[PDB]
Amino acid sequence: MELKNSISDYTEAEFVQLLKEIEKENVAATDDVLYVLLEHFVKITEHPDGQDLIYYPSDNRDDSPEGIVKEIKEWRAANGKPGFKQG
Amino acid sequence: RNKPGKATGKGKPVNNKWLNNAGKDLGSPVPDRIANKLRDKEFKSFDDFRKKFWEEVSKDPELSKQFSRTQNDRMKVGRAPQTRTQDVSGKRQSFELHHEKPISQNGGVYDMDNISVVTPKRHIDIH
Repeated sequence: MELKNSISDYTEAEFVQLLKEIEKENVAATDDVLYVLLEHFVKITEHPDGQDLIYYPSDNRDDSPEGIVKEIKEWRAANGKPGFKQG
Repeated sequence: RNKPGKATGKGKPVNNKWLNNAGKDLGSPVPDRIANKLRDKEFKSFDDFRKKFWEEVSKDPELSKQFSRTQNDRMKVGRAPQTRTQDVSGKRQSFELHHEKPISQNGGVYDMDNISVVTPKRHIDIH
């Protein structure tokens, strides 16, 4: 799961893969690696809620990788920001 | 502190917003249902207690529902749930367990009635 520089280098499927890696590190004994993945998540998405999208998802959307991608897509689209790579 | 001991206390009843008031004064108390699962149990260290504590939260049908799936996964493996970004402080990004009475003064390492859950910011402010 190579950490891309922009959300534009990520296909939706690739971002889902990044989320499952985060879910994997989320159950490790330490947060060292997890926190790096979370920081990257925050940087690329640029969503104002940052990692709350993962730990504190709105109840108006599914608490799952798909729900997180959807909320990111809608927020970035609504703000005229470049979205995921269609691939 | 890092020595073994038995957990005690009754804790307090909580609603569907248990950690809502966690960056308050003394934060959220140990849920009574959680204290029953931990009462009279021997722990190697407070760390061992904290690990079991959060596991019990993930296992409690009423409390786990107040947390997202990823939050529940963390707690299941003994990790404290992550706080909302707004309540973090440096590397401290998860709820912390606080002893009303410090270990030195009166102590009470495994006294669940002396333990509460606070956000990293609250913990720094109370100190």
